[PDB]
Amino acid sequence: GCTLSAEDKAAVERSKMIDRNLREDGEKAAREVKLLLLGAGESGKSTIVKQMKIITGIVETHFTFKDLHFKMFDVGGQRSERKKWIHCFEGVTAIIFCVALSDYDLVLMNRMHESMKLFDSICNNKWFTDTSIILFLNKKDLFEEKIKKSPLTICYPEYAGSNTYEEAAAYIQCQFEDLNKRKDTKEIYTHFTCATDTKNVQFVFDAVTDVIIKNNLKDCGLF
Amino acid sequence: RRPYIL
Amino acid sequence: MLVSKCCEEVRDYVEERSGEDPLVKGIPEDKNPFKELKG
Amino acid sequence: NSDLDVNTDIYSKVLVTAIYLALFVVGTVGNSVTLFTLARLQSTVDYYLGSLALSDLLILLLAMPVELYNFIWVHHPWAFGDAGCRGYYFLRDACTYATALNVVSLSVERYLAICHPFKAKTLMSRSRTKKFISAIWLASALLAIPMLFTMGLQNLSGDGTHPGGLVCTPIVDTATLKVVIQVNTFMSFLFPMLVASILNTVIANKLTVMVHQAANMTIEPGRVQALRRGVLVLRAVVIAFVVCWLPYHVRRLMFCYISDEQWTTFLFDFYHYFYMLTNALVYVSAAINPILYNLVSANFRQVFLSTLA
Amino acid sequence: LSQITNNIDPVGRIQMRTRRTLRGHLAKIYAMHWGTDSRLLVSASQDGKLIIWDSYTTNKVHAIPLRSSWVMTCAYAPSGNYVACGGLDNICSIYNLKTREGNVRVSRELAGHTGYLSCCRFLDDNQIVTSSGDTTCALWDIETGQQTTTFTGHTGDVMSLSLAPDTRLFVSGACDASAKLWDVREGMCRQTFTGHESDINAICFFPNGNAFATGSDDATCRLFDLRADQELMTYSHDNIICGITSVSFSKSGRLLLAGYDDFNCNVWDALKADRAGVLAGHDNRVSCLGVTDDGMAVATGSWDSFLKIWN
Repeated sequence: GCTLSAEDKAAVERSKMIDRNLREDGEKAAREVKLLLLGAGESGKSTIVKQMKIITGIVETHFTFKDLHFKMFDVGGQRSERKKWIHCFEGVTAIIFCVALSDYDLVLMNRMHESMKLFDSICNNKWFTDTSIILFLNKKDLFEEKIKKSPLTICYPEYAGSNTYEEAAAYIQCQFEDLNKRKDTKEIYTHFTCATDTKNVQFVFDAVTDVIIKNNLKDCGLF
Repeated sequence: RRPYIL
Repeated sequence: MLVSKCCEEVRDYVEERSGEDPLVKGIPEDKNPFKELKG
Repeated sequence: NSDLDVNTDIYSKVLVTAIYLALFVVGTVGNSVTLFTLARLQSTVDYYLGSLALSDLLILLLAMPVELYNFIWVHHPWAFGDAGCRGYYFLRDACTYATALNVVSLSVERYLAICHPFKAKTLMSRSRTKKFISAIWLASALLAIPMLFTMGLQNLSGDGTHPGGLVCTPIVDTATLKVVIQVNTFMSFLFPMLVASILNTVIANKLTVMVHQAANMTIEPGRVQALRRGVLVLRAVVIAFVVCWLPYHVRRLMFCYISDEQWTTFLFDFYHYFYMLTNALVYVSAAINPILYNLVSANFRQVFLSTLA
Repeated sequence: LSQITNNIDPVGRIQMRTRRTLRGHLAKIYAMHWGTDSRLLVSASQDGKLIIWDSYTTNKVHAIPLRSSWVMTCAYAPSGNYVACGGLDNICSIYNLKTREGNVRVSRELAGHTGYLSCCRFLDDNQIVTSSGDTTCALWDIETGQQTTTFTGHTGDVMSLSLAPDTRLFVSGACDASAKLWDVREGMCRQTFTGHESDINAICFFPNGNAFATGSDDATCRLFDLRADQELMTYSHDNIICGITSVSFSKSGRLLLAGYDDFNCNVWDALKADRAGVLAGHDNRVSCLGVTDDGMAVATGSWDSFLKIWN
């Protein structure tokens, strides 16, 4: 240490100052919990995000829940090549893949098959191998009345079960969860709701717990 | 006859 | 536009400039500003 | 003339020192490769792993060859000197305290990382974690300074003048010796024992009620099966800690608790053979902390055969 | 090119030592830009910060915190007064450096796009070209805030962009397997160079500003020439299948660089296409690598928060 005319030191001390603030934000860079969103259809994503916030590109959402601070990225507003910018979202802790339920019969090609292909290309991507996927199936009452009017065999030719609510819901849930080609590392969680049922938001917390805990089990020396 | 090594 | 002529132009330009290049030639570590600076 | 020389025969002696030498070579090579590997994001557990590995490497490489050099073959006329013996038992007590506190704080970090994980995201940070590593090293040094305050040299010949009758022994009286080694056994065994066992049972309980109850598919019982292999790597560490650092501390406190009225010649011989057994178990722990971290997880197995070959 | 010029000698293996290791970032270093005084390099990471480094003495002169942590580019002003950074929040924020107040504050939070901002450079201290996610290159004035000329013409997404050194014209590389040579004044395409199988993840301009190399994802750098409108040199070889993520020429044009997804930078002789050097310091994707304008150093930022400066 030759102190170099008493200004370079200042510059060096400047860097130490930088380091301090930098490291502090790095601490909060661990503290906040990330959550990508992706919906092929409209899916009630506005309904979901107004359900979360109560308690033209990236629409960040800094909602807090149960004393703990989150993030949430309403990404689907902007339209570009999904392949290029998705590795920017590497290291998110839980994808929230909201899917509409009543899109099983709108035809451009069925739209539910387009959501199936989107879930295929998001659940079998090399960047989200270690990150789970929460799966919201929205507008269930609209699906109730539309399955009371029209059958589900228009959507799937290879389905011949009962035309009830719960068997159709379990079949479409196991239809989505079958797309997991990497079952060992990630795990698609599931939920059903309509534009009500404020146990939605805490469920994300539940799922975030069931994706933080398991993730720590893959680095904390165990397993 | 007490041991000395600890 | 006669691709051979322009790649020959690229070649004679880079052969004109490859002498005093501070990266492909190397450094004598005193004219280098990037000495390891133990301190 | 050389009294206080115990008649320990050479066949059991060479068996014990062969066990010692094999333990030493596999332990120092394992701690070397895992220290270089961890010297090669929420990485707040690698520092505890490397600190326990460095503590085991330190206790092995500092005690064990000097231990065979002047504790099993070369008896009571020693050759390391006054500062040699005092600093040697300082490093031994410091490394025992460091391994105990490393087990404590690694189990605490695991408990915060599983059973209260948002408090681990809030509380635990890489900077703080390095602060805690320096804190447990300084706690080991500050709790090993009474080992500097209690050791010494003492001649026990026919007149206490012969240079073939001086030993390097605790030179304090019996009561203060009791107190220092009783608080040694109390903290550096029992509070690690209850803390590591309680938190590892709670973590294994939370994992078993996370995979059995599952609050979803278990994934054809593959990843949760290797999570029960993680239950094995939890329970194996805690049982290895108690079954290795139990009899050493029992031997320390049976050195304290007997005041020559319960010693006989055979119990003197049994004490010395038990000392070889307990320090064998201490070097067992020093070898199989990185062996338990290496062999049972096949990814460590592959990457450490890639480091070796 | 290389079939014609193989009469000359090769420069052999170039050994580049890790002269500096600019630690400090907390996430992936996505893009960096050298200054014009060869000393201050700005680099932006996806944890929020962009750091202006003193490269000569390993010092963090500035650490600018963004409103949006998603950043995907940077550019250092030729006059050193400004620093641009755009990204997924579609707002290519222009920050100030030579401020009278003392700290750094945003000069202008420019907008006007409906796609993510891929790669921005500075024409002068008052004009910035940015390439975007809504498939349109854009040339902006910082003062009024309005797009002077928004270059439409790309059908697919456009991922990078690089200036000719005479600040008169530039080249934008897009995911349509084609790099388009734009122009500042006329506002329209001059040439559209194709010849790629797949997309173009980064691009750069050779010193003369008569050539540029495209960095694809099929590991095939392709030196193009402007006037001929054809591919000139196909820098490619087997055992490299990963994606190119930045290109950088040298001051003499002899020594091209590349940064792969193969976790190691590859240093290519521009005349013989041999892998004349390997810079394997990192352990993750080499996102960005730059050569300073005097040609002295090489700096490289990769997805492990490490900026290694190799001479």
